[PDB]
Amino acid sequence: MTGKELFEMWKIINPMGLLVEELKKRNVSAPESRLTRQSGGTTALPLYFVGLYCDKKLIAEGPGETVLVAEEEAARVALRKLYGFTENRRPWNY
Amino acid sequence: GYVPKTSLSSPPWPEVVLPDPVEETRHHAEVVKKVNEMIVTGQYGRLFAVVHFASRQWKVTSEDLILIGNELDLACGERIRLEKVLLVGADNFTLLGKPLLGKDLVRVEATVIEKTESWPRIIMRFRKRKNFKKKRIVTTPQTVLRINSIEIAPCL
Amino acid sequence: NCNVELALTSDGRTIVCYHPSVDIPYEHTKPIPREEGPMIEQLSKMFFTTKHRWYPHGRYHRCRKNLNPPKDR
Amino acid sequence: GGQWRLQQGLAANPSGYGPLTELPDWSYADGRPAPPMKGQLRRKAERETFARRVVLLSQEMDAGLQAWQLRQQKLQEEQRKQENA
Amino acid sequence: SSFSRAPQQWATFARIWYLLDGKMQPPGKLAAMASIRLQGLHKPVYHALSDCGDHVVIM
Amino acid sequence: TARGTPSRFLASVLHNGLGRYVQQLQRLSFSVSRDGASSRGAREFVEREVIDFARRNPGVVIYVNSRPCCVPRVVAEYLNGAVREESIHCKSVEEISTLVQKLADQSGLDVIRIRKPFHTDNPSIQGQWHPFTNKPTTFRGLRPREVQ
Amino acid sequence: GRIPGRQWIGKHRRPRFVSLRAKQNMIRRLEIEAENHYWLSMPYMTREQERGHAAVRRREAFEAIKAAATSKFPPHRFIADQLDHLNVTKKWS
Amino acid sequence: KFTRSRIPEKVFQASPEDHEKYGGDPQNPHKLHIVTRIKSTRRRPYWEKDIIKMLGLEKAHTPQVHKNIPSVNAKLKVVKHLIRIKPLKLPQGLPAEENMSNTCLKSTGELVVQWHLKPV
Amino acid sequence: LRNRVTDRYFRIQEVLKHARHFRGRKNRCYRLAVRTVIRAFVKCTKARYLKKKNMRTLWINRITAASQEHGLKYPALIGNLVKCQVELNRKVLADLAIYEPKTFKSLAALASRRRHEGFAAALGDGKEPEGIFSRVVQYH
Repeated sequence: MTGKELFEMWKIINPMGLLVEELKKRNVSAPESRLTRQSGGTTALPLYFVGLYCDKKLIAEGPGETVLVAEEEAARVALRKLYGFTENRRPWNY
Repeated sequence: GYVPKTSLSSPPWPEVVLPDPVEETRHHAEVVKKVNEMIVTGQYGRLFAVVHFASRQWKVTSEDLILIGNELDLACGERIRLEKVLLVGADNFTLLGKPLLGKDLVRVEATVIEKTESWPRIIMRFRKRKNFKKKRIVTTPQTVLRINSIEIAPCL
Repeated sequence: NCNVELALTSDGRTIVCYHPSVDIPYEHTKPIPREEGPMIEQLSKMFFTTKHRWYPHGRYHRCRKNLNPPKDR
Repeated sequence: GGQWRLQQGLAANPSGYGPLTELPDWSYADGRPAPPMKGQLRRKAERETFARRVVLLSQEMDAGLQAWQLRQQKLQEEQRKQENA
Repeated sequence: SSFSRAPQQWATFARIWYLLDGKMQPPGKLAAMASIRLQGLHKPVYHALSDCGDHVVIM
Repeated sequence: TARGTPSRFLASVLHNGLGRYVQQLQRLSFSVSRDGASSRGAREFVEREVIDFARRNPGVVIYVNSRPCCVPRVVAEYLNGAVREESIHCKSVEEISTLVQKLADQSGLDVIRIRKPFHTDNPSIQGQWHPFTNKPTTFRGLRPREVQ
Repeated sequence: GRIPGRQWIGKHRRPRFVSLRAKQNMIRRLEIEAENHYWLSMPYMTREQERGHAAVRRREAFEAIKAAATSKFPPHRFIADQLDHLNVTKKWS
Repeated sequence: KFTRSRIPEKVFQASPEDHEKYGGDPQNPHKLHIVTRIKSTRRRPYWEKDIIKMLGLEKAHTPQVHKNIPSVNAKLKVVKHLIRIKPLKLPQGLPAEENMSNTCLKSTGELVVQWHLKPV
Repeated sequence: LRNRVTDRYFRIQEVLKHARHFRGRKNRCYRLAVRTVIRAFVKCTKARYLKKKNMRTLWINRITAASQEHGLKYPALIGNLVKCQVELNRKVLADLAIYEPKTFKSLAALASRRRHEGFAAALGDGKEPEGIFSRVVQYH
């Protein structure tokens, strides 16, 4: 598993849903999506960073070719950061 | 020495004031203690390290390969403590050196995995109207190391 | 743009950089609102490129194409 | 930054003498030092040859000036011994 | 960091739109700035074979 | 040349240096000739130096035969399957010992051109550059020439 | 707008001009030259003191040259080489 | 014709101005030149090529000690524009047999019999 | 024909196997191929010096992009890093610009700070204390 990612090792669907219920377990309000940054909003090569915020502060921000994909991929980023299984994590102690 | 405001009254770039060394040593000691406390608490992610092996400088993360064009004269699978690490880094700090870092401070280690020979590399000279044509098949020796652990010590 | 905290050690032997992630505040965000000739020209105007990108290439170039390339990382 | 390095009194190139060439690039993880690189053995041999040449030429200079002084004193002594008798 | 592989690739290489105001400026300074921004030399990613350009609007 | 050759990226086999170094060779299949001056050298190697080699690495099984299919040779078979067939027609015992040690030291991956001399799979730890690392955000996120 | 025969040879040549680079290059070389004059300006010995201080070394080097030129002769011929050539037809029992 | 160039000695008869500007001492002169060929003996006459071969300077950027005696000075005078000349300073004593190994030629010019890399 | 040549097929194929990816009777006919396989092996044997040069201008282009994005220029960045005694090369600095931008952000800030510290010592040249990053490490 060294080299791979959490969500190509644990195949999920509706990651925004998983984020919503897991934050209900954490007793924090359901997060808001905001459109943090963008480019090319009216062509077929857009960029959208959609950020996931909760009570004036963010837990994630993520890219996408459209707003829905960006939001759901930022939900994946939030789930990685909440489970601590990010890209930066302390590599395994062989 | 006063000059009124014109175009060439002053250079275009903003004069930045250098604060006095009193408060600058205050700032330096403060930042250093913060970073050293982060290390003692183990608050970093993974580390990268710029490392000066064979003759070239490699940006080396943990757990990854590096190919070196010489034979190191080490039997395979052998552990090595690469000294000459000359920059280290995490997400929230980096600790670069002048020029090297401390051998008591950063620990970079690597196993010799394989010692192969490279691909057959052609050397060919030709001069026109002069019957000059010379071929040669050079094929260098190479090793491949695996960077295992870049662990860092809080001795700042 | 550059906002970091630099330092030396006491010895003057190593440098310390301190540089964390500045986050995007809540206020700095917008909310989400919820014929061959004509063919090649509208592709060109849709993708801001030119038409020679879209004109084909023969069997010979498509056969020099690699179909199973190496993959990294 | 070559002429800055020359002003400071480092060499013009960091690849010359310095800790980024005159330090052994690796050591075993247990701590045993590594056998010397042939690059560094070659440079230490070159510096052997250079120091040897400096020593040889310095002794040649000193012996040459010494022998010239000895010839001068001996000639003055001979002239005094022939003004005698 | 921590994006998936294809969203990270998209965000790394996407196309960015730059507005440049031409009042009183010389056309060669305008051209210099827009020429860099169109080749994509304002990206540390740049290579000639990567099609890494960006869009420029000179008004 | 390099364009008239398949190329590959730099590879492990099974992340071979991580936990333990797994000797990436299984077999050597020698064939030496009985009455043959061409295989005089391989004969001298089997006579002198194959015992200490088999003793030196217990991971590999070394079979030797007499009268091969055509010519005296070694066929190494590596762990990832790739079978290397090196020919020791008319070589000395010294060259045979270096060739065999090279085989037993090498991993079974090719000797085709390697594209990059370094293989990090997690390159960025502070996040790979994208056009919105350091373009500063604005008030309510307005773009230039926004009316509001 | 041309140059008549060849660009750099001949009666009319393409003009070439000196730039800041060419002047600055010439001047740093001339400053190295001035320092060369200064360090040759100050001899240690003169001819009367240097005469004879390397007679031993020069004659030693020439005996080495003379001996290595005179010691040129064919190598020795042994027996074990010729019999190792018989070792080509060796077969196992 | 183009001819082997002779030099007046009035070029070399130094100045106290120079004794300021370069670090020289007009009495108690230095022992050894350290010469370095910075330029190439191509497009130079056959006598300058050959005088470089005499001095030992076939390789560029290669310090080479020479006696400071007028014979060597004369050969250095004829190739004086292909070489960079320095004194060999000896801050400590000239090296003994114990310390022939640990030597160093610093950028400044001096040769030290104590070669260290432990930072201070 | 007492002894004539029987192995010419294999010599021919030694040229043609390197010619097989050419275009035209270069890939088929042997005269055309020989002339153009020689030129390809010569093109290789010069492309090695070329590949070193080309890499290093790619590195200069990438470091120039990132340091101009942080307010420096490439000459200022390399010159003041070598003055502050970090001996990073272009390859690592280019990978640091792409892959590790917070570290490059710090490097650009340090180059700016060293520029203005060294030039403060330059403005007050004469008897002044040595600069903070202008302190150097000299080896005995």
